[PDB]
Amino acid sequence: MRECISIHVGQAGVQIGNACWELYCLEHGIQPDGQMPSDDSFNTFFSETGAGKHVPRAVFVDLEPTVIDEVRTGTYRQLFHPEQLITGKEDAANNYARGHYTIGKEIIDLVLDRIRKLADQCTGLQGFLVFHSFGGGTGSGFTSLLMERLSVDYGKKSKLEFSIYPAPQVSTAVVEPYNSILTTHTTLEHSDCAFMVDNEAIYDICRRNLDIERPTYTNLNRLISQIVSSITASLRFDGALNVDLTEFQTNLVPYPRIHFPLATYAPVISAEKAYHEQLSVAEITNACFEPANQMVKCDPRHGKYMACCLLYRGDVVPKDVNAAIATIKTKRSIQFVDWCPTGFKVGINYQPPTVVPGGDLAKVQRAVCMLSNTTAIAEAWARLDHKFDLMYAKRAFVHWYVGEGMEEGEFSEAREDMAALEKDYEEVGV
Amino acid sequence: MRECISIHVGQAGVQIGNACWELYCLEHGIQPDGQMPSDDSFNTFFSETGAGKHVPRAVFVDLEPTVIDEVRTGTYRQLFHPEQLITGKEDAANNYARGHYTIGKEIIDLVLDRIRKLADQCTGLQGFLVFHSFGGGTGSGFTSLLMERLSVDYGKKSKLEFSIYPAPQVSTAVVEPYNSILTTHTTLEHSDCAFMVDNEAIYDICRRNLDIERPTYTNLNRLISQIVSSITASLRFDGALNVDLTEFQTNLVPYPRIHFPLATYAPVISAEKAYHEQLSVAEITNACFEPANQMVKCDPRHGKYMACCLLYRGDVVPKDVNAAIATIKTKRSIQFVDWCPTGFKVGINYQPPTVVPGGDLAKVQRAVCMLSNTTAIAEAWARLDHKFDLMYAKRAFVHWYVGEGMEEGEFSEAREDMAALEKDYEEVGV
Amino acid sequence: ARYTNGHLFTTISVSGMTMCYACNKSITAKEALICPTCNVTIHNRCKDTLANCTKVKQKQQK
Amino acid sequence: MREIVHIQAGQCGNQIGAKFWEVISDEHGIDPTGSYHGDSDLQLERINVYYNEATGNKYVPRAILVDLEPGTMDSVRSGPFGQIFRPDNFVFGQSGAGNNWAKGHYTEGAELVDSVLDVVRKESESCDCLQGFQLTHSLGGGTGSGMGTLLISKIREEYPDRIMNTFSVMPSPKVSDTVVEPYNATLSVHQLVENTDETYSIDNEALYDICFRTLKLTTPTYGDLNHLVSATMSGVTTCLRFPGQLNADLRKLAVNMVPFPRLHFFMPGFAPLTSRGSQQYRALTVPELTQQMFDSKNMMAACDPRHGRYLTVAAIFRGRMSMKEVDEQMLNVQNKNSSYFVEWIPNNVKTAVCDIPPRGLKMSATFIGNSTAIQELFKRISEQFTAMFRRKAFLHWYTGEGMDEMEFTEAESNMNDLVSEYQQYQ
Amino acid sequence: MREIVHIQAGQCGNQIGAKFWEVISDEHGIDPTGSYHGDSDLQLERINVYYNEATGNKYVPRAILVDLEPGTMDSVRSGPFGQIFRPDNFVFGQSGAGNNWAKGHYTEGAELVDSVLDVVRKESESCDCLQGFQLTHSLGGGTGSGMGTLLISKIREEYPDRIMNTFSVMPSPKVSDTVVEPYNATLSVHQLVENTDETYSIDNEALYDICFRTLKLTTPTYGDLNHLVSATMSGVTTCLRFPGQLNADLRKLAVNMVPFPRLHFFMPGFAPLTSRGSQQYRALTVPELTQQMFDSKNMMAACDPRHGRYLTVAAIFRGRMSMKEVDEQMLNVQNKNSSYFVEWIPNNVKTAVCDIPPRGLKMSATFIGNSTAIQELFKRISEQFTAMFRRKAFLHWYTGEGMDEMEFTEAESNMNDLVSEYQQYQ
Ligand SMILES: CC(=O)O[C@H]1C(=O)[C@@]2(C)[C@H]([C@H](OC(=O)c3ccccc3)[C@]3(O)C[C@H](OC(=O)[C@H](O)[C@@H](NC(=O)c4ccccc4)c4ccccc4)C(C)=C1C3(C)C)[C@]1(OC(C)=O)CO[C@@H]1C[C@@H]2O
Ligand SMILES: CC(=O)O[C@H]1C(=O)[C@@]2(C)[C@H]([C@H](OC(=O)c3ccccc3)[C@]3(O)C[C@H](OC(=O)[C@H](O)[C@@H](NC(=O)c4ccccc4)c4ccccc4)C(C)=C1C3(C)C)[C@]1(OC(C)=O)CO[C@@H]1C[C@@H]2O
Ligand SMILES: Nc1nc2c(ncn2[C@@H]2O[C@H](COP(=O)(O)OP(=O)(O)OP(=O)(O)O)[C@@H](O)[C@H]2O)c(=O)[nH]1
Ligand SMILES: Nc1nc2c(ncn2[C@@H]2O[C@H](COP(=O)(O)OP(=O)(O)OP(=O)(O)O)[C@@H](O)[C@H]2O)c(=O)[nH]1
Ligand SMILES: Nc1nc2c(ncn2[C@@H]2O[C@H](COP(=O)(O)OP(=O)(O)O)[C@@H](O)[C@H]2O)c(=O)[nH]1
Ligand SMILES: Nc1nc2c(ncn2[C@@H]2O[C@H](COP(=O)(O)OP(=O)(O)O)[C@@H](O)[C@H]2O)c(=O)[nH]1
Ligand SMILES: [Mg+2]
Ligand SMILES: [Mg+2]
Ligand SMILES: [Zn+2]
Ligand SMILES: [Zn+2]
Repeated sequence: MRECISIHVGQAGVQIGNACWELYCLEHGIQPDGQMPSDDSFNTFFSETGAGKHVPRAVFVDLEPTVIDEVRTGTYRQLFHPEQLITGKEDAANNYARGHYTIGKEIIDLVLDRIRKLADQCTGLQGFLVFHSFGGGTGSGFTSLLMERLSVDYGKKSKLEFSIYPAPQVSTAVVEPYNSILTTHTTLEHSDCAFMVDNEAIYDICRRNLDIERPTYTNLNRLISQIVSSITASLRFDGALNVDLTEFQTNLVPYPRIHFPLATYAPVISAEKAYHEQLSVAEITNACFEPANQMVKCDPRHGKYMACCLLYRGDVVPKDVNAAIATIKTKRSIQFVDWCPTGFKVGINYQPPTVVPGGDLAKVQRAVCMLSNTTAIAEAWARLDHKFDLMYAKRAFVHWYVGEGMEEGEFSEAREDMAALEKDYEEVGV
Repeated sequence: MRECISIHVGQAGVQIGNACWELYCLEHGIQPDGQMPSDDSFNTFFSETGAGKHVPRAVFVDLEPTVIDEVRTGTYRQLFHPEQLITGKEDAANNYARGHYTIGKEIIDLVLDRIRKLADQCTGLQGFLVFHSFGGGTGSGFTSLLMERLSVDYGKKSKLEFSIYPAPQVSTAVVEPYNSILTTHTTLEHSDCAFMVDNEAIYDICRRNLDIERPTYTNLNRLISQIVSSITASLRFDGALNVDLTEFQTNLVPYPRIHFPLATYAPVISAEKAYHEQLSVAEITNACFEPANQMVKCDPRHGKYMACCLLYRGDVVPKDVNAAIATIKTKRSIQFVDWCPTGFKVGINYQPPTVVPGGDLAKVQRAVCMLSNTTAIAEAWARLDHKFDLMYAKRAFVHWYVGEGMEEGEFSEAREDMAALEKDYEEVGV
Repeated sequence: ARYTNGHLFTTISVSGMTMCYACNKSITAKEALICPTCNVTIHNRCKDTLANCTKVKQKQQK
Repeated sequence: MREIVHIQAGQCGNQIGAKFWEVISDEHGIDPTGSYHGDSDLQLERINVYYNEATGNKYVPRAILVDLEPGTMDSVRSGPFGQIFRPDNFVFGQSGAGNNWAKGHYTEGAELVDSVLDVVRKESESCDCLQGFQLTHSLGGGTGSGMGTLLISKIREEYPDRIMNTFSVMPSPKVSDTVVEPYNATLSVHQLVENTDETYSIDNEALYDICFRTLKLTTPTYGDLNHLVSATMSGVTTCLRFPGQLNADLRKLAVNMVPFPRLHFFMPGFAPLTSRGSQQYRALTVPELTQQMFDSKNMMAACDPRHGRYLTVAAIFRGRMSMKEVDEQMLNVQNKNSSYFVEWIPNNVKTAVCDIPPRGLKMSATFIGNSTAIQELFKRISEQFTAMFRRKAFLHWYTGEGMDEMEFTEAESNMNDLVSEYQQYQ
Repeated sequence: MREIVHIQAGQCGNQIGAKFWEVISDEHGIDPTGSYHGDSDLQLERINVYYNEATGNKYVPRAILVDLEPGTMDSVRSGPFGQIFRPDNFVFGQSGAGNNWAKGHYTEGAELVDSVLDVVRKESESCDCLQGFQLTHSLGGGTGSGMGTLLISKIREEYPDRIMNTFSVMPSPKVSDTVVEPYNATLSVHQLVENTDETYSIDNEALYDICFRTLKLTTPTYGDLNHLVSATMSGVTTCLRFPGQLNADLRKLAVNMVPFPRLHFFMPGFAPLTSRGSQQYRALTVPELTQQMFDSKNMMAACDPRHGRYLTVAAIFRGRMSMKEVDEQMLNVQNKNSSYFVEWIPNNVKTAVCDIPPRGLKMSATFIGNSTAIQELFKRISEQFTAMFRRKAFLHWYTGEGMDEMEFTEAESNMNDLVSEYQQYQ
């Protein structure tokens, strides 16, 4: 009951899932190899077999074998069902056309078959938790190809996404703008709420708060996993204000196309610093609204907040949430739109945050995860399309795309569509 | 309730704070690591965190890393919050322009954030305890930068400021007059009670009374800490006549700009001397008014007393106090202004003075701190501006200041401004 | 968003030997601003003192 | 003998109903297992009012638990008093309301409603003489605000003559825990003004105000708010479960206090309320109960009564007291506060007195007031709705379930009609 | 009957009130826990004069405790008799007056005046027949000199006919503990002269003189001064708490002692007073009590009466004594000392005799004197005021709170008018 299907695509998505299921196993007390020593709190994410084995409700897909070869050999080899770890033969090579039209074509029918088998075990399925990267070839093409089928086969079910988005200065590929610009049609038409995330923002956060000078990608994954765990905590546990996954979207999304909220978590803090301050509800609530703690490199002060969901977990009393939100409202720095006088959705859950034993993040009796639909993220797109415009003006790298079965006009039709999206976030800002 | 924020700037201020927080921790019985083995007496200076740990309400700032690095390695490493110990990259180099315009401008936005977070904890904040030196580059430029921000952010709150002031003969730097004359704007416009102190007077004190021929700076700091502890004793403890921090100014300050009282303490005495003499209330009350016991090298007989605040602490009774001030009036040496026939503000506190174990100050049942607005301090300014006039006549050292964003004319405007203050201290003397 | 003089300024993690584009001094902190069109870097304390974007970028093309 | 059917809807309604069953089982001396263990016969005399007798001298509440998610059902059933309900009475689906009024009223729980009425019919037919229905829900969200009102409509259509008495927690601006509360409230009160005969408007802001400034609790949870609401819920039905000097049925309350048909939105309150540290210093006599009971701080809605005038007011005293005393105070308050009462009604106060006070208290007094100041609650919500509907924000979620904007316009029209009616006599 | 509402303001007022409560609780035999433990029925006959009855036969003082810092309230609450007070009337702010009259009257205390007046309303309503108000404050400093007068003005406005009776510790030159005392006293007395009907001047200088020359205390603390003040504080209200041969209500005191409307500033005194080592030597008889009572040293104001004359004297005797003896002594005193009494009043002496003396004493005598010599107290502070206001010293603190130098000028004008009125008859 209240199940969720977690599909992981691309190297970024697969590694984020490797961190995320690691977090869940510690949360519900499941061993890494799938057994449970001694409630149905695990029923959302784990299906139970007669042998006492908890198999995750996950599907790992990548068109190259390397990362899923690692997960099939790592400590979590025994956790997953062997045939949901789906591998192709040819790497997508950072090309949307390959992932969508040519090489992702062959593997889609097996992926949807496994998704169907997972769905048939559900009694009360609720939605999808897709993890992918915008820049990646598989992380754009395969997610588009998969979502075009998912939106027609299971159309009513909500679809939640967790996306790593290209940064201002940090970049690991040259055609990231094209790949993202092509993923926009998926995220516009066949989505309901997608969470952007940026590597450089978490890098700066870890530099400033956690006091680590040079983190790896595992550190980023151990915060994105914390955020998604905070989202699903209301679904896996009891609480004062349990937030349903459709209630969640009904609060977050004002217009059919305006569904790209920011996400952030607090208190992001090291173990040494935590001993010298109190981390009251008011302090952590104020922490979420600083630009210092956003996970996308954009200033919230340059836009207007439209809708904020505060998911508190741990020893949080609703008195404190009320007093904190009033304090937030009296500030003239945090500006909301005129036509949403309500503003804040609040959920409170009684489960504290779990610390990964090898992790850096400290143990805290409270945590608050803040998700904000706001106009400032439009400036994050006004960046990236300007990166596209310089290249397509020269038809820079187009021959690789058109050579693999892609239509040329799809580029322009893509660039038009974001010009409509970036307009809308400004249009509602008046 | 009844809190105070203690900001320490410059090497002199930081070391005075190192003495002060050593004096407070023993006075309230707090261990150097912040714990309290076994009444909200400590609430004014310490914030109490749920682990049973007391963190001082202070902000340590120095633009060179050396002194605070000593503080971060000494015995009080565990006392302070690690993030409120702020350090820059480059030394101010004894230059007002470097502290104010060039280097401190980078760290001002951090120190103000620290002060803001400290204030948000405080429920009944009253004012500020700023410790700095006039001679120093940081102790002049950074205090000027910070006081201007505090006077607009927290304009209503009091601002008490503690100072080491250049002496007649003893001096460690060449451009001390420049830094002092530049700091005079800060003291005049954005301060309410600045307490002058100089090294030479306390040296002579240690020579005569404490019978130490050649003390270090620690001996001077262990007296400045005693003075400030005596001032706050009415705030941290019960008493017969508790003097509020604003009542204190209301009795000290007759005019908006005449706010520079001398400070002195009694009975300053060695452990060997005290056995041979009684130290009753009358004798310690007399001990405040001789020229020998002033902490600024000036003769009080040369200027008329304007207002006196006698803060007695320990085994003192109001009868003896009234008897002693009757004689102090009876004198023809303790002169006063014709227009203030009250003169003496009296505060009485039941807590005796605390002796630091390694100190060279004796144990005594009674102590009195006399803080006196008097015209004689004008002579001290008549000294230092004459040191300025000789150097500024030649433009002796100016090119360093102008090289770092400082307008040349600001020198004259400073010399002009002091010419108004020394006039005022004389104008009220008729 | 922000056009104090006429261009974007976004945070950048600064290292090694550097200079302000206006002060012509060295930046001590680990923070800095950067216009992707003008290709400059400043103290965070001289943002209003610069010229407009057109001036700086037409200057940069010497 | 004047039997009552109990219903719950949504998370808030279910929680408050669970705490209500707490309070009234404590009053009647009913064990968690359902076994009778009370002291006096008067507890058992009117036990049929809320409970059906079952073999072995067990007593099962006449409660219908409705909610569109299994989570709150599992919460109550695993609670301190979950074993006491009938397993048959747990009617629930799987997919939650999603805080969508249209989902509850039209699409998802419109399937479950047929199951709900069939169980309610069984409970009603098991009764000897049904008096009315008592429903607990919340006007925010989608489960309560839609399902409770649809169920109200159906029960009204089937039982046109019985009294309907709903308790409603409804939004406040600074205590808003959902973005789309104005839409749901405007859609649900559009029915509540039509079908229900009484509606006890409740508000979290006033509950927290009493928890802070009077009770002086440092950390009040929702459990304490539910306790406060259940206090008035137990108080109002006191006259038909115990003897008294002046007996007042719910129908008698409605006849006295509802002057015109549509001005039936109620403002409840309770006395005495003391902080634990100060209870030893107070005297509990009639005069100070009367003083605290009419205090602006003591009422469960954010609206200050001093911004309006009372149409009618009801005081349900419990304890042993003088009738002369109660009459004198209820005259004195109305006389010295004469500006705060409508003068076209010669007497605004209705008094009832029962002989059995709540356990651990020597006296108590439940307050109900029909005040024009309640319009401030109803204005504000509409003022919020006008902010959103003028730009059609969030409307795609509602119109996806077959809803129309004409219904939104008509709901707001009925809002302005109702607030105008309340303003007319003020 | 004849209840008194009592208020405390400022540090000195709070301290004297705290000792005053301890003294009278000793008189009435009330335990620190508020339970009665006395011997005689006469203690309980008029317990209601100062104490409200509470359940369990407890007695709570009718005290309103006011301040702008919590430190004094923490001191009183943890004091010897702190627990007896009701927690609700502990009304206090966070930022203090800073020894600023404008802070007390206009900025900080103006916000708390609403809160204190509300509690005063409850206490006054609980009374059966309220007689008057009994405020303790000091004219130095900012809390007392401002807030006491503000509250006096408000209570006078709301209760114009009841007695306003204040006890004021007020400045002296050689025992000054604050630089700005003249300004604050000049501003405060401008209100006290208009509003209050009886003001009892008190001086720390005279109390130290009593401690040194009469009591021969080696180290008198402020506790001893509060003891001396509390003695007369209990003495003045004796006639309405215990029976007597001549009963004198405070209204009867005011009628005799105030020949003209504004000449109501009184000088108190007490007898017998002896050193603890010489009490074996004294004979307490009425002539000796009379002789010490009229000695210039015995009065608790620095004004030596021999530079003036008495308008009226009030001698409140306590104990079993001979009425003819009291009349004889009070005639001989005013006859043999005729030059120091106004001859246009044929009889300058009111006498009252209570049958119950203070505990541990056999007889006692409380003294009140309305004398022209008090002008010396009213003219010295003005000469201090004129010293400072001539150069506008310290006025920026006051004018920062919205005050004007015009109000200073009017206050000094009223002060010299009052001094002129007192001098006109001498
Ligand atoms: C010695 C004494 O005075 O004990 C009181 C008490 O201290 C006070 C503070 C009680 C106490 O109530 C609370 O602390 C409280 C907290 C949050 C919300 C509501 C109440 C008390 O808990 C509540 C309790 O009330 C009852 O038992 C009533 O019958 C009540 N039922 C329940 O509270 C209850 C508790 C657990 C399980 C089932 C029922 C009731 C109220 C309305 C209608 C019917 C029954 C009482 C007498 C007391 C305590 C125990 C301290 C008060 O409550 C009531 C309802 O009387 C709060 O202010 C009143 C006044 C009382 O003086
Ligand atoms: C054997 C004997 O004579 O005992 C006396 C006593 O020695 C003398 C010296 C007492 C004593 O008073 C003092 O020593 C004293 C010291 C500082 C300040 C004030 C008083 C006595 O303490 C004071 C005390 O007085 C009382 O009890 C009165 O009722 C008094 N109440 C209190 O003092 C009191 C003390 C603590 C707690 C509560 C009340 C009172 C006065 C006026 C109105 C009502 C009550 C008494 C009997 C004595 C002692 C004990 C030695 C005197 O006091 C009074 C008010 O009578 C001081 O001069 C008088 C004359 C007495 O002879
Ligand atoms: N936070 C985080 N980002 C990752 C990780 N791995 C890859 N990425 C991000 O993913 C982006 C590049 O996308 P790809 O790695 O090419 O994803 P892909 O689907 O495998 O693309 P193809 O290999 O062409 O199929 C970059 O912005 C990387 O920073 C990771 O482990 N953690
Ligand atoms: N009593 C006392 N005085 C000190 C101490 N340290 C420095 N001083 C005095 O402070 C004056 C010089 O000020 P600086 O030490 O230069 O202050 P600064 O802010 O650190 O100077 P910069 O490094 O240029 O910023 C001299 O008069 C010293 O005597 C100390 O530890 N105790
Ligand atoms: N007094 C009280 N109020 C609650 C409780 N739970 C939720 N609420 C409040 O009532 C409102 C009801 O919303 P909710 O029940 O979550 O939506 P629904 O389930 O779709 O009807 C919430 O927004 C909260 O403000 C509760 O247990 N007690
Ligand atoms: N008899 C007596 N006098 C006091 C006491 N405390 C202070 N005083 C005196 O009365 C005056 C009152 O001033 P204070 O109350 O402290 O200032 P405020 O709090 O602003 O009103 C002081 O200047 C003292 O001279 C006390 O406890 N007993
Ligand atoms: Mg790949
Ligand atoms: Mg230095
Ligand atoms: Zn620069
Ligand atoms: Zn530019």
